[PDB]
Amino acid sequence: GNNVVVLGTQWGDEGKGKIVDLLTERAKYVVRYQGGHNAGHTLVINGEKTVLHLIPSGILRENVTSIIGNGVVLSPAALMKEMKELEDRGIPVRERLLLSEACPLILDYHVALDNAREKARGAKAIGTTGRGIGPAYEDKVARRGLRVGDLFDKETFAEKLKEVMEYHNFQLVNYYKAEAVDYQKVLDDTMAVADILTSMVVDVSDLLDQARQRGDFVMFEGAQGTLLDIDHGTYPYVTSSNTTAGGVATGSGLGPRYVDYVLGILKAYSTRVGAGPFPTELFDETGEFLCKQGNEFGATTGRRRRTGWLDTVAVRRAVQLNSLSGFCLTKLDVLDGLKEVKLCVAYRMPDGREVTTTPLAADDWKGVEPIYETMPGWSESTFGVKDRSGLPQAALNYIKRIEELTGVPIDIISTGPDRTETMILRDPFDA
Amino acid sequence: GNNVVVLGTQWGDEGKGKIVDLLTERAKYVVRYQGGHNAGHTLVINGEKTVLHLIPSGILRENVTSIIGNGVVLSPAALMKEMKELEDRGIPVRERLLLSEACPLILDYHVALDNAREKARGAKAIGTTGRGIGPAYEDKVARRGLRVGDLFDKETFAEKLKEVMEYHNFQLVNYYKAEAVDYQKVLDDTMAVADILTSMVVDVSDLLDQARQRGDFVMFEGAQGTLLDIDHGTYPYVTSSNTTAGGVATGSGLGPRYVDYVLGILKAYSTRVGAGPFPTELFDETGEFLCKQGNEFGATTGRRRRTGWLDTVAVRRAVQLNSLSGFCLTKLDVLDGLKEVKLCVAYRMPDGREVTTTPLAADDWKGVEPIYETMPGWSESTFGVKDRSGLPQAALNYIKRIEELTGVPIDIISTGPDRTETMILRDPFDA
Ligand SMILES: Nc1nc2c(ncn2[C@@H]2O[C@H](COP(=O)(O)OP(=O)(O)O)[C@@H](O)[C@H]2O)c(=O)[nH]1
Ligand SMILES: Nc1nc2c(ncn2[C@@H]2O[C@H](COP(=O)(O)OP(=O)(O)O)[C@@H](O)[C@H]2O)c(=O)[nH]1
Ligand SMILES: O=P(O)(O)OC[C@H]1O[C@@H](n2cnc3c(SP(=O)(O)O)[nH+]cnc32)[C@H](O)[C@@H]1O
Ligand SMILES: O=P(O)(O)OC[C@H]1O[C@@H](n2cnc3c(SP(=O)(O)O)[nH+]cnc32)[C@H](O)[C@@H]1O
Ligand SMILES: O=CN(O)CC(=O)O
Ligand SMILES: O=CN(O)CC(=O)O
Ligand SMILES: [Mg+2]
Ligand SMILES: [Mg+2]
Repeated sequence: GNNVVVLGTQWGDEGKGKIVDLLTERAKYVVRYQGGHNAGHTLVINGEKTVLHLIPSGILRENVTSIIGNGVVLSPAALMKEMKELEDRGIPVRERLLLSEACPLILDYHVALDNAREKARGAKAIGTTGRGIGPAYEDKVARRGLRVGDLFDKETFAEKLKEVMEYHNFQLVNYYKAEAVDYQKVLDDTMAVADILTSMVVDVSDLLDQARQRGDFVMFEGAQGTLLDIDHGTYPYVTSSNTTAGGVATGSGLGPRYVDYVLGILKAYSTRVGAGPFPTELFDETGEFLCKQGNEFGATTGRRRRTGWLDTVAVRRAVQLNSLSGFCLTKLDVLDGLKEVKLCVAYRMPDGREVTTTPLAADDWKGVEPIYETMPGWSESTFGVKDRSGLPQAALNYIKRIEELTGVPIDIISTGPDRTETMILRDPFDA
Repeated sequence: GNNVVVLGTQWGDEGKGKIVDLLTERAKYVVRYQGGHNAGHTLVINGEKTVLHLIPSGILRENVTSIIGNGVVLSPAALMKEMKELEDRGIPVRERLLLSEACPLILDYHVALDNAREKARGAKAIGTTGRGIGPAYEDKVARRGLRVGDLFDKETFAEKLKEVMEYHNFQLVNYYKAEAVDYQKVLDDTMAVADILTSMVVDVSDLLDQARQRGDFVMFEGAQGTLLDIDHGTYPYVTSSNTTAGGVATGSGLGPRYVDYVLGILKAYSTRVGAGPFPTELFDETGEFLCKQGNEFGATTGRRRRTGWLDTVAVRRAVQLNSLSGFCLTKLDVLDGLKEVKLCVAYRMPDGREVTTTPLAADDWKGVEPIYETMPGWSESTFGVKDRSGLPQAALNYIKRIEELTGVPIDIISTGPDRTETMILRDPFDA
């Protein structure tokens, strides 16, 4: 299809960035529809490595236009930081980045609150990235946040600015008894760049509508994973955005009947960063491997990630909320050399019931345990293999199993970090 | 199609309730995906009148199952209130209402904050309905709200309850210097009904998924209108939810590729309740008519509604975000007896530019003016007319004009409040 969507089918870090860059060979626009600079994506091309956080994975192709939709919570500081360090690598970011004047702004106070809150909860911290994404979003729904559009008028703006920090300060000090953020500084830094931001501004909803009257290729790029959806995720250990497929229409402005193909990224094993429910979590040696070998460390916080076995019940969930058309299996290579592999196929509830449908909220996952299925692994290696043919029988056997259990095809197999080290059995666009 | 969606294409009150009830003759489930008991719907059947607010318009047919999705912000008080007064009219609400354990709860403190905030803003009040929808939503995105699922465990719950009111109280008193809500009371009332609420609980995302493997008919029922979308609406004068078509997938759990037909309700003239931008607003006599004749008064607040001419530029917007498959024109009859009608066809900007695309934020609509087009009306009357044939040439002429200007068909024409007083040129289901 024409409107393709890429998103994490799990707890994020399945491999989205990679895929979005490999697929943009043939697309015209790439749209980020939610999240902030909490997303941590890693693209590798001939060894050269790039980790974007707020800027879309399409920034390096000069045929694609990267748009930052209204779903995203834009931090003026982060953009600048990112933009500059890329322009220094020969990438003309400004010649190709556009954004929504409706994006809410993340400013220091958000960070202050985000971090102050985490402390308030102590024994129950969510383990957020500390980027102030939560508060940035709250203010949005509380109808008091500042958007990209309000940087235009600067007199009008400082009044507003003065109004929200006042209230935020009041709580920062009196309530958490933390330090206050100075209005004068926040005001300056923002003002320092208002014009740069304001020049990238575009009417996204409408352009995307244009793109379509033409059948232009548009790739939607997800942030975080499915079990982090604020509504459908393991609340309260989630992100503040609808990371699931509906986030696209709300976050970009494109009508829902225009989503043509939704591809879900699947990591082959499981990771979770931050706190929260995780049934198939590996605390033993096998954990250490998957983590060692799969170089599992946060892409934004450098925090080590929890690893565990692939959970087929959670994934059956994401197929469902997401109306996935197809999967893209990543990191199979990270499994070479194990004696055998295992996958969660059903859940044993705290009262004895064997279920195949996930709970849906932190506390309700509390006592559940995984009923795995055991498979012979492979000592042969698969890293860098570019064709179904080079993959050993135990692998293909593992691959078709997943399809069986989910009923969803495996269109792309990923065997390493470099763009080129992939295997496309079916391209989402011409499907 | 099988999954039909009904939503307001304007600022709400276009007529959704009616239509949802008329259409549910042939559907199995009806899902509410956002909003609260701020929505005010009015269904009339053989004169008998019913105004639902939180409970779906499908409550009166005994072949439909009404589901309250996770998008909705459920007030235990409102449900009870509503449920009881309907059961008294012979409708077995409990035999047919189901809901999501993921719905966040609206409790007195929300109302307190909502109303305290409105006061804080004074000269700039949003004119919300005072139902505490905003705060109920904030807490949700702030990851501290209480959901239907947490009423299950009652020990666990009171801790949590104790935790959020503490903080909310702190601001209520210290900050706004308003009165504090008593934890003991809130706790009791909720506890009074936890079991009733908890018995209606269902796994919505999954059932809807079942409904579909079968091709069951499912009607999605919108709340508020399109220019109230928190992202895409005239911020900050909007509701806190994505009232636009993406609200469906995020609010119910159904995958976006399953939306088959999106029908938009169109009122024939314009109303807005609450404060905010409104270009074609009629302050003159013609305003009084449309308001008098069209019995324009809030369905939830009894507040008089602003009326003005139909705005084709705003509507061209909703076609776009909504990927509307078709329209349902309501209240044409309310136009009988005018010398001539007019419709906004383009916007004249504050700097002289004639545009046909809406601004998108309160302040940015500030100076714009409507470039209307003028049409002969009709002295003949259309109220209660059940067939295209009975509609006079000036009407049909008005009708085809709208289609021209929007490029979207007019599938249902509504000529009055009673269910039966409609004209279906194309049923959304078998389309
Ligand atoms: N070994 C291996 N690493 C991969 C593969 N695909 C991607 N990666 C790399 O693994 C990491 C996935 O983490 P991350 O970039 O945070 O994913 P994101 O959440 O989608 O942005 C990055 O190193 C990728 O370049 C693969 O198939 N094999
Ligand atoms: N005269 C007239 N009134 C109508 C028509 N369709 C609906 N109504 C009535 O007009 C009102 C629309 O307001 P409301 O119920 O708040 O709409 P909602 O926002 O969709 O729930 C209610 O009286 C309806 O029963 C129509 O075609 N003609
Ligand atoms: O509120 P935030 O800062 O988003 O964090 C809340 C939770 O979101 C989780 N979180 C946020 N972003 C991510 C990503 S980024 P990417 O998948 O887009 O590359 N990955 C994993 N956890 C995340 C975080 O670990 C914490 O558990
Ligand atoms: O935060 P709320 O209470 O929703 O109100 C904010 C704005 O939402 C507007 N508002 C909320 N609900 C409605 C409806 S209800 P229905 O269309 O679902 O029947 N109609 C009109 N304005 C509304 C309200 O008038 C105020 O302008
Ligand atoms: O790639 C995303 N990261 O895991 C986020 C983080 O490390 O905080
Ligand atoms: O029908 C909905 N109403 O207009 C809401 C209200 O009156 O507040
Ligand atoms: Mg990542
Ligand atoms: Mg109404």
